[PDB]
Amino acid sequence: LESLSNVKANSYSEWITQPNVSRTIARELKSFLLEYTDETGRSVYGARIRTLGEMNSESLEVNYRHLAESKAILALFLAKCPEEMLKIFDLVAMEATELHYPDYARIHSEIHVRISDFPTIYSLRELRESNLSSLVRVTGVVTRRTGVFPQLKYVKFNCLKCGSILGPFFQDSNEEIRISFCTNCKSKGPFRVNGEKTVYRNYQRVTLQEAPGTVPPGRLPRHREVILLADLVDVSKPGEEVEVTGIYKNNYDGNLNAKNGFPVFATIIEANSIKRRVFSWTEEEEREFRKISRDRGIIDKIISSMAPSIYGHRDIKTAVACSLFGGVPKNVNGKHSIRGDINVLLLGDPGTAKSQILKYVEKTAHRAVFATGQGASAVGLTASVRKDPITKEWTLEGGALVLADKGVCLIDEFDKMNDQDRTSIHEAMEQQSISISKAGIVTTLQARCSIIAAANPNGGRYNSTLPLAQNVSLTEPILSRFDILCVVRDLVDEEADERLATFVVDSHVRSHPESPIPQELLMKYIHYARTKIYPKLHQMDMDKVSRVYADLRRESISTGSFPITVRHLESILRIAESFAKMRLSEFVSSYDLDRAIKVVVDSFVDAQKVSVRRQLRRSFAIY
Amino acid sequence: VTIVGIYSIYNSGVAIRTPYIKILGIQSDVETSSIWNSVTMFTEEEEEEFLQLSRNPKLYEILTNSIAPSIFGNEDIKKAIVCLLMGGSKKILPDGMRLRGDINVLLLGDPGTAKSQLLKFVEKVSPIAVYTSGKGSSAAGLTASVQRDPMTREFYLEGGAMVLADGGVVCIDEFDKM
Amino acid sequence: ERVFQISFFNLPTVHRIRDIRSEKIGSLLSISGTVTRTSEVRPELYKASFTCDMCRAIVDNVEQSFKYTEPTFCPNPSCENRAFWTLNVTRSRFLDWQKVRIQENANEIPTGSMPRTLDVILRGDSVERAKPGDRCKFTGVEIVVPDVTQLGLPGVKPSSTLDTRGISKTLGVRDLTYKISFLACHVISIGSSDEINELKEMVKDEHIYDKLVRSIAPAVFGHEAVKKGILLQMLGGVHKSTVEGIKLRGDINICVVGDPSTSKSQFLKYVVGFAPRSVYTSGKASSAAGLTAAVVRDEEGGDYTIEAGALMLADNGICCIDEFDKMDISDQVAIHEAMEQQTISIAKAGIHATLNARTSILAAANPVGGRYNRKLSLRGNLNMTAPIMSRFDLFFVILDDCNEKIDTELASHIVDLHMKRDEAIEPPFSAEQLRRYIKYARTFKPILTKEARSYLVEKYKELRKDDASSYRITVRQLESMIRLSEAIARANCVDEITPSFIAEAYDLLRQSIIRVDVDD
Amino acid sequence: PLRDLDSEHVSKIVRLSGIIISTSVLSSRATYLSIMCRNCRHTTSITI
Ligand SMILES: Nc1ncnc2c1ncn2[C@@H]1O[C@H](COP(=O)(O)OP(=O)(O)OP(=O)(O)O)[C@@H](O)[C@H]1O
Ligand SMILES: Nc1ncnc2c1ncn2[C@@H]1O[C@H](COP(=O)(O)OP(=O)(O)O)[C@@H](O)[C@H]1O
Ligand SMILES: [Mg+2]
Ligand SMILES: [Mg+2]
Ligand SMILES: [Zn+2]
Ligand SMILES: [Zn+2]
Ligand SMILES: [Zn+2]
Repeated sequence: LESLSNVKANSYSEWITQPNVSRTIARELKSFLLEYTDETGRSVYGARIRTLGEMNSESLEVNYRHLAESKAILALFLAKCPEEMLKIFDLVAMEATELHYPDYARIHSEIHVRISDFPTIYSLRELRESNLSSLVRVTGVVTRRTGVFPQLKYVKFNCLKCGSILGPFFQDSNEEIRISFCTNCKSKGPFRVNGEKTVYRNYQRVTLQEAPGTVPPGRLPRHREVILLADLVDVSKPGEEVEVTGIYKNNYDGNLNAKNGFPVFATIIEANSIKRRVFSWTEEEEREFRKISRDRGIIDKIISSMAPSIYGHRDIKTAVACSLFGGVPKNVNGKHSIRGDINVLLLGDPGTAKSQILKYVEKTAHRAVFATGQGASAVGLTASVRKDPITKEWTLEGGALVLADKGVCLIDEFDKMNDQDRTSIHEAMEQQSISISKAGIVTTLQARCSIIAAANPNGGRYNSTLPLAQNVSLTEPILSRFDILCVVRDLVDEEADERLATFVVDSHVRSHPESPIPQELLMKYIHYARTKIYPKLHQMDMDKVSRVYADLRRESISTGSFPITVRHLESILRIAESFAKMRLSEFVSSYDLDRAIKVVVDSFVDAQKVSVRRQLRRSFAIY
Repeated sequence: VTIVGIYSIYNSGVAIRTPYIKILGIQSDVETSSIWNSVTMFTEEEEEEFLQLSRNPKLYEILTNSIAPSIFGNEDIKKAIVCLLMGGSKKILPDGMRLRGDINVLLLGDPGTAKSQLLKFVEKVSPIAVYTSGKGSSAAGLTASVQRDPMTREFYLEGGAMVLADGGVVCIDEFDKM
Repeated sequence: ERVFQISFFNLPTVHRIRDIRSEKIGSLLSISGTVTRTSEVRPELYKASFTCDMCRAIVDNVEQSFKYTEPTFCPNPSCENRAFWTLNVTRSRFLDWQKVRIQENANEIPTGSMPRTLDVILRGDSVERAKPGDRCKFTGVEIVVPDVTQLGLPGVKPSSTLDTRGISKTLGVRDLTYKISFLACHVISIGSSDEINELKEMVKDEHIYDKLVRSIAPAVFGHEAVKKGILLQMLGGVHKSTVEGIKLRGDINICVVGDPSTSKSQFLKYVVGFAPRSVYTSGKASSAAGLTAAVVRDEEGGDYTIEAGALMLADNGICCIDEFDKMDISDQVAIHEAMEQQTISIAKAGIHATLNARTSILAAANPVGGRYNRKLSLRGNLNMTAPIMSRFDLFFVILDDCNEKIDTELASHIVDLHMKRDEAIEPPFSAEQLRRYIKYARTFKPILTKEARSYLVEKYKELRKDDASSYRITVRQLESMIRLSEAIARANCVDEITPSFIAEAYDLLRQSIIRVDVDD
Repeated sequence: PLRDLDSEHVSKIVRLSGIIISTSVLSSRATYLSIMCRNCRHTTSITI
């Protein structure tokens, strides 16, 4: 035959499987792979198989537009009965790889085929009984996920009469296969599969749910089950919208038809291709990082890139950057631990863009976890032992503090926590580790994380006439583990109102239908800086630091304020380390020390009562 | 732990099997040293070394200097900690009464005097030690707790730092809140 | 090959679910009810094909008739097979199949009794036509299906056994318990034309706003501000999306505060009786699953399904909540989750899902102490929590003032209503007219103007300066003012917000804040 | 990693790290059995 397939003998499935037409279509698919070329004249598929061989891959992606344009008839019969043509084109791809590469079967016995660019897009609610055993393309969100399981591929059997091991028999992924004849014995007795001589592949089940935005008002989202085989497993984790191309078919096995009631069937989708509807770098990016670092005034370059969707609050943003870069931990002889994570506290009046700051930090950090003292959240703060609903096994789970080891833990509504949450937070901050004694398990988990918190004052309004300790429900042991306290007051002013109101109204009008470093580069900059920079100190700044500390101590004791203690010196050193890290330098300059001094002194002064505050403003005017 | 074994399957989709591991070796990283897993045998070299160290005329000074050399001052506190770690001598009497031999110490002070780092060092340096606060820890009580077994539905000691640290030292922070 | 379906409709009479009798089994009638649940559409075995075993003969197009049926004899004398067959799932046909659960109408439930439910089966092209929370009129056949649950009931239950007289010699007994179901063929919901002329005439009025305000809750005396809130709650703002993924709300929420001796509940009753998709619920007669949603995993034929709650119903509508001050903490958190993100996350029985909850909330709250202490502020007189309290963009506190003319006028109105009944209402517009107007006007999406931005900024400055009362002012009130202004512009059927509407919105917002009285 | 185990490792030797969360009670299995026939009293043995 030669492009005479437009003649129809009987139903499409029967036609496609005849040996002669099978050979015809196989040869024509091989010619499609070997000959297809675009206008540029480059061998798109040639390069595809070349890179497949170079990378030692297992699958080739194919475009439906090219195949349609070239061989409309083959494209149509593919859309109708793809089950057989998957096998046919798998064999074609195997022979193509053999032609390009020698003895590829030595490593991989199969090359899978992935289709792409299918013209029609469906929703999970549109599938009906005219789509069964056909090719579909849908989209939705991932809601659950099973583990990876092994499935039989090349089964070998044991004869119980003679110990012969019958040779491999292919498993088709349709129904379990059996054998009945032993060649040596000429027998038919019992058989058992050989576990140690069988080859398996990967199996995974995924449940897809529609995107809530697309559901027309008044109805509810639908869902389906998806099957992922081989190297499609562990590609789409829960919580991401994806596009899946597969074959829509029933559970023809079912359970049995003796069941009472109407004879109805369940259906699944066998995925052929999956796609999604980073913090790594390279030398190309490393050179640009170093170039940007060398420029003067890089700290203020970075600070202006924090939370672009908020106006003002420069102190908040510099503190956020400092806690987002971090210092260097230390340990002397392995018997005296010093922490390197900088904690900040946001204490402001209602309507001051605190939750937005936390959301930005969550969206910009490499490992950020969101919790709260009130409301629904994906995780709590305490460790516990709970059943797994789907696997039905006991599991050990830590809180957001354990989960964010070497990261940042964000807590919203810090003033509304209960006793258990307070105890967990206190232990994590004091010891950087969480204990547990539950259900026969005694252990300790690491809790070395950075904390950014937001709260409200008593009564919802700040009383500037009293010290900070009497404006919040928190206690001294917890409040003293922070080193950057930020106080936001909604004082009424005219120019500020103009600026904020114009910002807000412009924002809204832009979003009606009808200097700063780029963020995508900033993420990689932060990751690289944390990964590769460990600044040190020079003993020549000891005199300056000691003199400043003595001045602060003397003034604090004279004015009868909250005591200045060595914790502030350690915070100053940590912030200086972070500022040095911001520049990619290996040493801490005097300018970083000055910036840290300003930050800590301003934080300390801003948290006192009005009289003490104004007295301390004059004394420390140098900074 | 670190485990070496064989990745295998068994029969409990269409052709699915359940994986599991056949253990060939176990390597433990040393966890939760308690009174039930102590070692009461000493090598002869260690014994001779310790006897030699005992005779040092300046042993008390060296031991005092060893406790947290990274903190300044508080010589009396450190000597108290030496006496605490060593412990007294217990006496059992013919009538049944017990005269304890352990030592209790309290630390009143202002914020930022390095009295939590001393507790942390004592925790890190004692053979058996639990460091906790009043109200216990996250998902870990401060005193003995009795719970019913999830499957057999019967009593056992669920936990409690006070009994877990039997034969050791318990470090309590924020003693005024409980 | 083609499957043909007939569709009867417009029967002379309609039956209630409470008046179905086993006499009309197998006949065509019409019923009505409210839909409670719907399942997914699944293939249904219609004409099966089998392969004989003793011989390789093939049998095609075997009818099922409501149950899984097998061929009764080999079609050829070459084989004498019977009862030994295999099913071919590769050359058979299927039809779409759905199951729907309906409930009695509220006004049809007799005295002292709980409502009934009835299963309804849909086929073919009728599937996916009903919707939960809607009232539909069905037409089809009344049928019977097995009921294994009827064992244990009192009485004698028919049994069947094979007659053994006339059989040469030298156990299959069956039970005949059934229940009544309904297989329907036509379903229609029950709630342009010449009326475009009427619509154009009425929009071309000049004082249309005053009539629109007066026609809301005509049976309640006074309280114009609450009416102007209920209006502008039916008509809402526009939902906006930022480039970075920040979504801006378009819904307006209201809370009416008063003691049990006031008439705040009548507003909620009017809204639920009038608004298209509205649900009424009480603070203490509700539950967490009653709100939000539940999961019913015992789907007798296959996988699970979800059953909508109160918030799920009235999506893109209005939810009324009386006795709002008796909600617990968990339900308050659920309402706050709905208000913050227009979604409801359901996690039960190892099943996760997400559900839209884009709703506007109309709440009525009592003062904490029974009487509104005017010496305290709004926060000190309520029991709510700060998160939910900060999302209510209007607080209407209604109080009682003694005055001769007011009292006599109110008494005259009430006596008129009792004596005259329907006669003494005379509103400018009727409910159908308001519904048509609101349906038309909800599709305009007004926009701001260059002149309006600075005027709005100056109004916000004025309001902030004057604030420096019931509660302080923040930017949240600026967003609320924008929302209200655009809602008013929609209400006036204009494509651009003008400073007049901005002034109207500002005055409405300002008048709703009351002052705290102090001694001396 | 525990999440990196897959089909290619079946029946091979692996090295894994993690935390123990549950140990069971001791069971009993046979290593040598002596058996007898209840009809003719023929006896034999089995080794595991
Ligand atoms: N300075 C500001 N600049 C821009 N938008 C702001 C600013 N302050 C508040 N907003 C906006 O006003 C609203 C305030 O809500 P948000 O949750 O951010 O406040 P918050 O300070 O966390 O208050 P709370 O949680 O106590 O209600 C949000 O829309 C926020 O975007
Ligand atoms: N006398 C001291 N000598 C050395 N370091 C000190 C001293 N006092 C405080 N510090 C520093 O303060 C930290 C301990 O503070 P902290 O344990 O919070 O004290 P407290 O428990 O009394 O509040 C240590 O990291 C240490 O570097
Ligand atoms: Mg907030
Ligand atoms: Mg301390
Ligand atoms: Zn054999
Ligand atoms: Zn036959
Ligand atoms: Zn025998």
